Amino acid sequence: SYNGIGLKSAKGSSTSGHVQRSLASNN
Amino acid sequence: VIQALGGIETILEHTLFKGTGFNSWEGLFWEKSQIPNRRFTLWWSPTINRANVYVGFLVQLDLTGIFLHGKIPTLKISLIQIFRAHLWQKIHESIVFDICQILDGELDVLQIESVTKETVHPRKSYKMNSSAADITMESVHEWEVSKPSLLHETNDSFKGLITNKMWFDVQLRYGDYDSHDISRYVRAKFLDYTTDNVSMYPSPTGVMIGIDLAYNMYDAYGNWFNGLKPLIQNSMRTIMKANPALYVLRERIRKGLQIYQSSYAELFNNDIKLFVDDTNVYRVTVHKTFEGNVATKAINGCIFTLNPKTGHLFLKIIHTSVWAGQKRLSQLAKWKTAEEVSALVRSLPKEEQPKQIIVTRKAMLDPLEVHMLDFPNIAIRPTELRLPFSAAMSIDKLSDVVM
Amino acid sequence: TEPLLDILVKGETRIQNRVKLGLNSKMPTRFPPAVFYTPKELGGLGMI
Amino acid sequence: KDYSRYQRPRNVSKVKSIKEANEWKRQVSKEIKQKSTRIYDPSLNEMQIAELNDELNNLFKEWKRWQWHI
Amino acid sequence: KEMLAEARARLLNTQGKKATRKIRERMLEESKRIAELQKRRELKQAGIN
RNA sequence: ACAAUGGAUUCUGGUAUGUUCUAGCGCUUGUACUAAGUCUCAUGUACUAACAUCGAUUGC
Repeated sequence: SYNGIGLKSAKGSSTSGHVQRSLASNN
Repeated sequence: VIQALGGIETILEHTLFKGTGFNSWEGLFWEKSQIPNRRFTLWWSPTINRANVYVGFLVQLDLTGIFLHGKIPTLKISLIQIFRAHLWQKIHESIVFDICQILDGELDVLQIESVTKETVHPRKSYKMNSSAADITMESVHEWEVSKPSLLHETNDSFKGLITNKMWFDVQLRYGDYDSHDISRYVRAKFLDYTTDNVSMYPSPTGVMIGIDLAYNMYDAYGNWFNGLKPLIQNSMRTIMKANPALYVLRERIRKGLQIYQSSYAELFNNDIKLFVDDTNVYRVTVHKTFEGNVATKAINGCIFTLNPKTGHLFLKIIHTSVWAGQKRLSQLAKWKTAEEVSALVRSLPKEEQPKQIIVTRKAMLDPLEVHMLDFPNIAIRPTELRLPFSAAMSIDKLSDVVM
Repeated sequence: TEPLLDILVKGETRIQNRVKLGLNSKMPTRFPPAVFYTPKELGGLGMI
Repeated sequence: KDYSRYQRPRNVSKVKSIKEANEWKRQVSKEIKQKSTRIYDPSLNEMQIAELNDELNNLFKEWKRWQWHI
Repeated sequence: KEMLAEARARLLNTQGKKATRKIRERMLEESKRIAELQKRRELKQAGIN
C-alpha cells in the first residue's frame, strides 16, 4: 500500500510506478 | 547484452534472417557505421509487424498474403518492392509445378493414372479465407490411407480409409515473431478447410503443404497412402533450395536488407576443371507461317562440359517435351543445367571431382552456384577469355547422338 | 542521486520514442528490448 | 473518337473508309488552327514563321492530294 | 571585364521571377489577341463573319 | 515476513499550379507502297530522395 513511498502518479514518470519492498533492508 | 537477450539465436528469431536463405550467422557483414531507416524496419519486420498488436485494423496487401496490423508506411513500401511483379502468385505456381514434376517421376510406385494440376483462380494464392485443391491424384487400384498426421511423423496406421483419389493444397503464409510455427498453421488450416462446407475439395483424404515465406520453413499435414511421406520430405528439401521463384524471393530480401555473405596457365594442370557450355541446350529454328507468326518450336539440346586432365566430354541430352509446360523457358534452362552439373559433380567421387568449374557466360552462374553447394572445396570462375563453342553441335557424331 | 536516475529513465525513453516516431507506432509490443539494445553488427541500434 | 496514337497520318491508302477519314481530316485542321494562330506574334521572329510557313506549304500540298483523290 | 559586365547586368535588373513571369505572360496574351484579331480580319476579307 | 505492473493511432508529404480544347450553320447586307500490344531482365541518360559518406594501426 501507498505508505509514503512510490509516485504521485505514473503518467509523467515514463515508468510503470511498480514499487516492491527491498528484501535486502531488514535489520 | 547478447547473453541478456538470449543469445544470437533468440535475437535472429525477431528478425528476417531466415528469409534471406542464409544457413547460419557466420561471416555475414552489413554493407554501406550508419544504416538508413528503410532497411532497419525491414530487418526487424517480424517483430514490428507482429500479431500481438494491441489495436490495429487488419488490412491485407493487394497481391500477397501479408497482413498489416495498422499503418507502418516505411515497412509497406519495402514489402511492395520485395513482393512486386506478382511474386506471391508466381511462387505458388512454381511449387505446384515442381510437385507435379516429382510425382510423375515416381508415378509407377504410386500407381497414378494421371496427376493433374487444376485451373487455379489467380486470387486463390493470396486468399487466406478459404482454399481449393491444386494437384489431384487419381489412382488405378484403390489406395488405403492413414490417419492425417504431420510430415515428420514416425509411424502410420493405414487401415483407416480406402480412397481412390487424393489432393494437394499448397499454402503460403508470411510469419511473424508470434505466429510462425508452420506445424501449427498447417494442422489448423487442414482441420478447418476439410470441415468447412464452402471450401471445395474433390475428395477427402488429401494432404496440405504449407510454406512460410518469412522464415523459409515448410510442413505438410495430411493422410498418406504409402511411400509419399519419405518421398515428399525428400522432394521439398530439394524444392526449398532449388526453386527459381523462392530464389527470387530470397534475392529481393537480400537487396532490401543489403546483406552480403563473405567467404590462364592453371587451366591444364592436375587440378580437375569443368568448362561448361549451355548454348547447345537451347535451340530454336524459324518455321515459315502461311501469313505471319513465330513458331513455338525448339530442337533438343545438350549440356556440355570438359576436363583438362581427363580430357573427355560430358553430355546431358535435354528433350523439348520438358519445355512444353512453362514460360520464360531459357531462363528455366540455367536451373536445369545447374542440377545436372551438381549431379555430375555428385556422381563422381570427391577427389575426382573438380576443385573449380569455369563457364563461358555468367548469365547462368548464379543458379549453378545455388545447386552445386553440396561440398565446400568447389570454386566457380568466369572465363577470362571468351571461347565461342559448339564444335559439338557441328561435330557430326555428337549432333547425331543429340538429334 | 535519485533525481538523476529519473532523468536517465525519462531521457532514454525519449530516444526510444524517437525511433517510435520515425515509424508511425509507439506501441510497446512492436518494440522489444531486442530492437534497441542489440549491437549494430546484428542489425540493432546498439543502445547502451 | 481517340485516334491520337494513329499518325496524321502522312500515308493515305491504309484507311479505305471516308467517314473515318472525316475524323482524320479534322485531326489535321485543328493543327492548322493552332499553328495558324502561332503565325502572327509580337516578336514576329523569322525562324518561327519560317518553320510555320513550311508547315503551311506541306498542309496545302496535302489539301491538293485529298482534292486529287476526289 | 566579363565579371564587370555580369555585375552591370545584375545591378540593373530589379524585377524578380513573378514580375518577369507576369511580363512574359502579358506579352503572350497580347500576341494571342493580335493573332486572333488578324485571323478574323482575314476571314472578313473572305466574307465569312 | 513482500502481495503495488504507465503506454498503444489517424490526418496534414515536388509537379504543384495555370491555360486552350465550336461537332451539329439564327433569316439581312456581305491511280505519289509493308514499323502491333502486354509482361520480365540487362545497359545508357535525365529528374528526384529537400537519403547517406571518414570509425582505428606501419616497413627508410
